[PDB]
Amino acid sequence: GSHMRLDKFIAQQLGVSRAIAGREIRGNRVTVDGEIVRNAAFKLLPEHDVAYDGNPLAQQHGPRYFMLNKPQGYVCSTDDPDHPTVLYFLDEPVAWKLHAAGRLDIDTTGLVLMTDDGQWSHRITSPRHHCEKTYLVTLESPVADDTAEQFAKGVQLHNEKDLTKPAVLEVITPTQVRLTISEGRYHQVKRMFAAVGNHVVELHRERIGGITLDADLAPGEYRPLTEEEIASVV
Ligand SMILES: O=c1ccn([C@@H]2O[C@H](COP(=O)(O)O)[C@@H](O)[C@H]2O)c(=O)[nH]1
Repeated sequence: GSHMRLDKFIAQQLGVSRAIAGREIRGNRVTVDGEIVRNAAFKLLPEHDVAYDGNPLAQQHGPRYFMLNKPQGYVCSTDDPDHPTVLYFLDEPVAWKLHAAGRLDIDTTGLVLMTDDGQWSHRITSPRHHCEKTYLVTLESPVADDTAEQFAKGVQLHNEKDLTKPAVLEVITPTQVRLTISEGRYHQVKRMFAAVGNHVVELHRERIGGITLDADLAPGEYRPLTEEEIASVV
């Protein structure tokens, strides 16, 4: 249903104040659907076609953010053509414009922030940026008692130069543990338990920075992000 005041739009598009945008409007210099609009409060709907001094001001759709609970057997990109993308779950216009701010492997489930906001996304995904992801990891063999520390100090991924930046591991059950990592390498958790001689059976992402997965968002389900959620991300 997204829409906005015509002035607020001319404002954003021109890099001027809404107060001045309003002015330019009464100056008979703003057009909608090929007609002169002198009202600053005009309700600008997507199907409209705005123009400034004859020049068409491309309607840059507002940005969207969504919380998804990724189910198994689906991927977060089209890089692979053997599995359907998680887009099969987003009933939204031009959904294809959305990208996962942090992809989840085909059989990993949990919080996946679908967004078409490049700036926002990058700040969450940059390899240089400290962002905390917290997973619920199910293990083949009871977590080794000395694993805990090993993760805090750090482990060396098989054939990797550096060490995994300190991670805190909590023990829910002998074989189920919650893991928090501020990094984001490729298949990092799986390989981490690899180094310490264990195997990841299941893997669920609960948190990304300041956004946590709702307790009642069934896998496959999603929902727009809350104003606070956007601003708080990390
Ligand atoms: O510590 C981590 C973080 C992520 N992943 C998994 O690795 C993936 C990233 O690779 P890709 O989804 O871009 O192919 C995440 O999707 C998730 O399933 C892990 O095994 N360990």
